[PDB]
Amino acid sequence: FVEMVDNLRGKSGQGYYVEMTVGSPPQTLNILVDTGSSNFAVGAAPHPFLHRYYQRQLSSTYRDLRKGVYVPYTQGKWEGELGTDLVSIPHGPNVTVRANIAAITESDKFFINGSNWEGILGLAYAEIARPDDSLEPFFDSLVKQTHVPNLFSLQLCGASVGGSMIIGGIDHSLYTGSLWYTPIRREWYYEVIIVRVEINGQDLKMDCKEYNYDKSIVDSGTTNLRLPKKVFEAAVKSIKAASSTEKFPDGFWLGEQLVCWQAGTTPWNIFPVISLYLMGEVTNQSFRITILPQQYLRPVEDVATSQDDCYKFAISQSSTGTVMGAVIMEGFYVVFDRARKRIGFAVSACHVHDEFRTAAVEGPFVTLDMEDCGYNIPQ
Ligand SMILES: C[C@@]1(c2cccc(NC(=O)c3ccc(Br)cn3)c2)COCC(N)=N1
Repeated sequence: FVEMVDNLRGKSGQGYYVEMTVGSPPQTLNILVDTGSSNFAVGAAPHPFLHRYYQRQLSSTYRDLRKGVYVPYTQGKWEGELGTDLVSIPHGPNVTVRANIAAITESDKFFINGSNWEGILGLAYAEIARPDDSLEPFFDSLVKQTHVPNLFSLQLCGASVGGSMIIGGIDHSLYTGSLWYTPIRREWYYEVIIVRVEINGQDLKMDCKEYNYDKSIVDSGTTNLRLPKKVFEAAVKSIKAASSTEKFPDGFWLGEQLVCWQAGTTPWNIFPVISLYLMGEVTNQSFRITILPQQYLRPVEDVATSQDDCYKFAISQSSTGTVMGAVIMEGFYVVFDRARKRIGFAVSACHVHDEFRTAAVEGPFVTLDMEDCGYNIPQ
């Protein structure tokens, strides 16, 4: 695994990517690591924001599947053609596999200027693959063709950013303390269950099904912690109360505006810690992961504003359920244990902390109320 350490790069707020090769002879591309989708999709035609792209005419091993694919997102969309080809991860496991590839021929608001990635590696399950669940995702092909163990782990390290994707195992050098596991509720997204939320120690006191309306997922391809409307409004109220010694524009709380302080003077202590309690592997047991403001107040690098440190509020409202994005994942080592249908969390070797508070993963906690917190009926 040591050879896989530090194999992720990126720019803050732009996405963590890993180097891959496609085709024969191999064409190198940087690929966004995305646990919230299930297609391997790469730019395959020129684009102003792309420095390079997949040139299929140069790959003898490309096979056309003679099928188009159209993928709209809330923001942005792309269109392309399906095929298969040989794929490798130079700083991953030492194998080459044949995998499905969506060649992106047209796109809108998909590629990001200066992000330095040219495609996306969807690491979730076939159920949410496009055009449908018959298109085998990359990691499924990897496991079937190489018998590398059916799990991977992600260590995303915040501020240029970096990290590690360990394919096929767990690297103990990347975390401290204990690994705590929460069950994968359903294999489509990496869906999990949140059973309690506290902000600076104070329970939001909602029916726990609200936390998972209509699902909660772990998503390396989303920046923010995204929360259902009801939970979001409660969270903002609590954070506002905690930080009330300073008043910020409403635009800040909507993520429409930055807040800035003179470089080095950010008042971290007036912002509360957020604790997310995740369902444990035993009935009505849970553990919590705790989030510092250094995680949910994201610095926006800009030379023009650099007399100051300026931040975006990286918690936002969702109508599609909770998303535990990078602001949650950064500073933790997150194990996607597909074989045992569970997600593990531990404190990352590259964790967030000032001299007063430290991000944590800890437990066990017990709850009397026997209610299932899943928004849908369990199976
Ligand atoms: C396919 C989809 C998608 C499409 C295009 C770009 C992205 N991600 C990013 O640009 C990005 C930026 C910063 C950080 Br930290 C993580 N990711 C994600 C749709 O949105 C949800 C999802 N998980 N994947």
